[PDB]
Amino acid sequence: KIRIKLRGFDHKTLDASAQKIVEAARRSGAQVSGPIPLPTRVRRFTVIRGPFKHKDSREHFELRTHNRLVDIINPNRKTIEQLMTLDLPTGVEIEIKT
Amino acid sequence: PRSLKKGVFVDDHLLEKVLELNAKGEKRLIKTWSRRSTIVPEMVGHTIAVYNGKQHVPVYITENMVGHKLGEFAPTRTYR
Amino acid sequence: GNKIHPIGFRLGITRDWESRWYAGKKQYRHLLLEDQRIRGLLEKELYSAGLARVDIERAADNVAVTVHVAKPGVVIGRGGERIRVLREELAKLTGKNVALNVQEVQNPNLSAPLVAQRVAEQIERRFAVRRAIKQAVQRVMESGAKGAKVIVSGRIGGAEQARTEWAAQGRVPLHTLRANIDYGFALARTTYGVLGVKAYIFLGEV
Amino acid sequence: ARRRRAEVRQLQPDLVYGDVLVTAFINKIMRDGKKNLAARIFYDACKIIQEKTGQEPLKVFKQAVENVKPRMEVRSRRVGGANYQVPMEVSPRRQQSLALRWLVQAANQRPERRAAVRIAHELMDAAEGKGGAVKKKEDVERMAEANRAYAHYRW
Amino acid sequence: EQYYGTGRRKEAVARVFLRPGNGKVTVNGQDFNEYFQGLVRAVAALEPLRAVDALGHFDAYITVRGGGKSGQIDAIKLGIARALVQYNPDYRAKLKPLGFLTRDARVVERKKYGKHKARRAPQYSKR
Amino acid sequence: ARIAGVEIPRNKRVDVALTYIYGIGKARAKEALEKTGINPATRVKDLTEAEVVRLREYVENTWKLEGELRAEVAANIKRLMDIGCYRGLRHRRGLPVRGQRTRTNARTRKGPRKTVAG
Amino acid sequence: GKGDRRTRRGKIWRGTYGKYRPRK
Amino acid sequence: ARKALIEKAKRTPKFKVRAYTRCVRCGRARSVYRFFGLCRICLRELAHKGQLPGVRKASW
RNA sequence: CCGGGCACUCUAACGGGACUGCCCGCGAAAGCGGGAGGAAGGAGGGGACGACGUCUGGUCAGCAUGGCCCUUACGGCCUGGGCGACACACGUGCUACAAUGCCCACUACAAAGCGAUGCCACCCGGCAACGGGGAGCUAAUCGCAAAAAGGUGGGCCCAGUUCGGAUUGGGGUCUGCAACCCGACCCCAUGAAGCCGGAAUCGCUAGUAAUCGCGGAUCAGCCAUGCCGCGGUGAAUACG
Ligand SMILES: [Mg+2]
Ligand SMILES: [Mg+2]
Ligand SMILES: [Mg+2]
Ligand SMILES: [Mg+2]
Ligand SMILES: [Mg+2]
Ligand SMILES: [Mg+2]
Ligand SMILES: [Mg+2]
Ligand SMILES: [Mg+2]
Ligand SMILES: [Mg+2]
Ligand SMILES: [Mg+2]
Ligand SMILES: [Mg+2]
Ligand SMILES: [Mg+2]
Ligand SMILES: [Mg+2]
Ligand SMILES: [Mg+2]
Ligand SMILES: [Mg+2]
Ligand SMILES: [Mg+2]
Ligand SMILES: [Mg+2]
Ligand SMILES: [Mg+2]
Ligand SMILES: [Mg+2]
Ligand SMILES: [Mg+2]
Ligand SMILES: [Mg+2]
Ligand SMILES: [Mg+2]
Ligand SMILES: [Mg+2]
Ligand SMILES: [Mg+2]
Ligand SMILES: [Mg+2]
Ligand SMILES: [Mg+2]
Ligand SMILES: [Mg+2]
Ligand SMILES: [Mg+2]
Ligand SMILES: [Mg+2]
Ligand SMILES: [Mg+2]
Ligand SMILES: [Mg+2]
Ligand SMILES: [Mg+2]
Ligand SMILES: [Mg+2]
Ligand SMILES: [Mg+2]
Ligand SMILES: [Mg+2]
Ligand SMILES: [Mg+2]
Ligand SMILES: [Mg+2]
Ligand SMILES: [Zn+2]
Repeated sequence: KIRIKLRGFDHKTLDASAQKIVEAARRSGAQVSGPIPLPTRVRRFTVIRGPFKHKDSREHFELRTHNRLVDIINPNRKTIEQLMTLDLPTGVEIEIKT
Repeated sequence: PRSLKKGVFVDDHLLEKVLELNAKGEKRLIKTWSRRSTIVPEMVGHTIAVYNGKQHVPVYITENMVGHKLGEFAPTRTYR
Repeated sequence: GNKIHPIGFRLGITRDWESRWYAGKKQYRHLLLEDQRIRGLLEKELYSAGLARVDIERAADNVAVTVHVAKPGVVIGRGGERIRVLREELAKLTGKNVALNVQEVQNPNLSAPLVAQRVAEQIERRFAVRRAIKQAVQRVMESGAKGAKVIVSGRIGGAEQARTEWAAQGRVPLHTLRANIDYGFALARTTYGVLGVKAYIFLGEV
Repeated sequence: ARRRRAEVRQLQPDLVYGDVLVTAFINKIMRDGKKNLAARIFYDACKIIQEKTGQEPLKVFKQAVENVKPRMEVRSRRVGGANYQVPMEVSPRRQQSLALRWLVQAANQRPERRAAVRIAHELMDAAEGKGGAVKKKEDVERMAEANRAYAHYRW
Repeated sequence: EQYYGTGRRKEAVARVFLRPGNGKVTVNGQDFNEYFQGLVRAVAALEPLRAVDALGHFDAYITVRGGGKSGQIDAIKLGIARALVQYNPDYRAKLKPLGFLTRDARVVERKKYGKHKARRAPQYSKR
Repeated sequence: ARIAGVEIPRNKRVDVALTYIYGIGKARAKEALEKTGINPATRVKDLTEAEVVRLREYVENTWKLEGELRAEVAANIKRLMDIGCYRGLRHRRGLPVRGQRTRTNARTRKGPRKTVAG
Repeated sequence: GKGDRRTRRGKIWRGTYGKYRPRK
Repeated sequence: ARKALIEKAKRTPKFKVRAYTRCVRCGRARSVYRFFGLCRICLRELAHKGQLPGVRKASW
């Protein structure tokens, strides 16, 4: 069991990093279950537009944390040969739990 | 419906002062800026001046008013 | 009372954040504070060096502060001297062991914040604002830039009453978010008052 | 309706009869968006009205709604000072709407304790030619034939 | 053998499986009349089969979820429609003129600020 | 059906008819019906003389009741009134006690509206 | 209805718990 | 707001209750979002700038 | 639940799809009426977006800022008090005046969010608020959690009441240094006005109004019935 929890503020960045990881692991390993998408944590913030009222003008923004899962099955060495440190994306964030 | 629920809170300020005042006999007017504290039995007989926020008003403390607070007898408001 | 900030509109498509990293409940606050401190320092010192954008990236305790300059000679300095002091002063505020990066921006008249700084400079020394405006719009228009636009705030030329300035050219459609509209704000602090300078620049289509 | 004709909503047919007027009446009974409770009201009233009088509730419902539909009414028209009550005929759609509204309002102005009982007895009285809804209808018609002296203000 | 129709109505999903049989329809471990007990519009769920003369020719098993039970009933209706079409496509000639193959796209509308519920404006008095 | 200090409910359910006693609401009525071993849904007329006597036994002397209760509450008012308490002042001036606003909607405690000019 | 705090609807309106609306 | 009125930053409030948010940039006295440590005005301007990653224009 | 599998619902990333393209009609054209096909059409529904300017509109009491006044002092710390005052008047709301209703058991169906001392399954104690113990969840797996209207069953019987919960007396928990001024909550008791509201006036044209609950931000706590979102059921009517 090698869980790879992928999280980010950018969805194309998550797709890029996850697909690169899977393409690296597809040349060594199994029938890997691959890129499963998880629901996104949506944080909304409503803010009154103008300081010193006009109460009924507020606009809101939304941040969204996207999550992806990999679940590589039976990787030994060649998978982690293409894994140690080779990635471009910066806004991406990766965790590994076993 | 009023509740303090355990170790009924009385501030140290007047607590130690009055428990040492009782030992030498009853004293005259005391100074009180802490109306947050609860009245305790041994306070009966004294004359306690409490703060309105502006003034210092004396209060005769009796057996009947033990359970209440200091400040129930010092009205903050002034009307008519 | 209208016309919300254009870059805030644009952040999603055809525009990117000045800080692109990830955080959580326990980290985002003082990390954002640290970003604000970085931009504050770089606006204290590097204003006259012709800087436009500060892009900060974080992977894991790695910082990638990227300074886009119109004149990299003042940022690097002779023999690299000035990339030693304020690159160390940068780490004398944050204990994150951060390194600094420089990059070139072509046509300082093509970047809207730089044009705003330029017009604000010419305003602080009290030039006739409309000439600076039209000249800036031409500097923009003389190299691509299918649209250009300049707005100046009240008390123009020192006048008692507040006014509003003008003279855009080309086509500057702030309403539609398609075509990479860049925006910059500058603040001219003068004896008569304060003058806001808004530089809108339209270039490219998709 | 300044621009368009405001096309009439076509109600869904009914699950029991297959008739649209029943669905319209059930909507007129509904309040706070409870079409289930309103349907139960109307159908328990259907059972009661079919039992207390050995007739089909279908034709009694139809005959009652037909009896309550008025043929003339009054509208106010501003002419030479204060406005006047001018009589005129009625649209068939508006006749339908007014008939159902008077039915429900006269049913709930009745003494009967339960709602379904009110509905059933109101429908019975209206099907016989009497009751409160038909009284309001005949007062509407009595407004006509009375101010008919304004028959030249039809508009 | 068996034919499948999904259907969807107002945030409800009703997977419908149709086979031949006697006309017994079950839902989530309950008969159709025990789970929708005492609902006047529960008969509209098996309405789409009355243009094809089922309920004695057919038999069903349905699993439904989401929203309210009325949306469940209408999603059951639509799912029965699509299962009936995949069984016999000619049934379309009797289905769409009735309107049983159309996805009802009426959704609850989002709430807007400055309002109470998405269109109700707060009452003012003495303008 | 006389139970407490003068109190005669009639022709209703017993637990409901006990609310008509002063110091008894729904909770104490349910408690009386519980510990007295009486069917709550019974009418007042159908109450046994033994059931009525047991209800009298319990309700009469387990809580303080009508006259004692009214006098106890009023004497509590007089008690916190004769002391110089602020709560006593609010009871004197006829104003709300629980700590509400008196700028508007103090009607229940202050009585009908007496509109002065402005 | 909802203002009666010793009934179940007044308890769910205030969101509290007690004798008239036990948790479970 | 006022400099001394950011005395919360040295917290030592003599009592744990006296901690309030006090938006870092503007020194907001009343309305501060705890997650960003900023206030609605500072949050609005900073999200307009583009310095808060992931913050987009909400629309649905 | 397991073995196992992705077909399904789903989650979330990229796409396809509608264009008056087809037909009848009318028309010089745009386009209009009608029809088939289609999940959907004549802008399919909802947002984000608000022109040159206006009212010398709003706030220097968010910020930044140009000038004029303050300096043992308007600056500054802390305690107490105040912004909660009441013989009144309006604005916005909440709860209601009940039988399409109330209460009691029993049972079923949401979406959107939130939670590392923070959410707190579960056992125990207590009528209860809540306390003690304690598992799990770095949360499509755990928890907030029960959705509420609804369904069946039952009681109430047109009555200031098994409507309505204001007011007040007492007892008690909790956050907190501390609830007199001035908190929420629980329990017993008290059970007010109010039986659809004068002149006048407001919102809404489709899942809309109406009604029902849920969540969130701010926050130790909370006077939130506010505000910002979420879904459940689901109208009436538009001659003009
Ligand atoms: Mg507001
Ligand atoms: Mg600039
Ligand atoms: Mg000039
Ligand atoms: Mg653009
Ligand atoms: Mg919606
Ligand atoms: Mg709704
Ligand atoms: Mg207003
Ligand atoms: Mg009640
Ligand atoms: Mg200042
Ligand atoms: Mg605060
Ligand atoms: Mg605080
Ligand atoms: Mg398995
Ligand atoms: Mg496949
Ligand atoms: Mg057409
Ligand atoms: Mg057509
Ligand atoms: Mg068609
Ligand atoms: Mg559209
Ligand atoms: Mg659209
Ligand atoms: Mg649109
Ligand atoms: Mg547009
Ligand atoms: Mg102005
Ligand atoms: Mg003014
Ligand atoms: Mg200044
Ligand atoms: Mg105030
Ligand atoms: Mg006076
Ligand atoms: Mg559970
Ligand atoms: Mg998972
Ligand atoms: Mg699961
Ligand atoms: Mg997981
Ligand atoms: Mg019943
Ligand atoms: Mg009365
Ligand atoms: Mg009563
Ligand atoms: Mg009545
Ligand atoms: Mg409209
Ligand atoms: Mg809270
Ligand atoms: Mg209060
Ligand atoms: Mg709430
Ligand atoms: Zn701020």
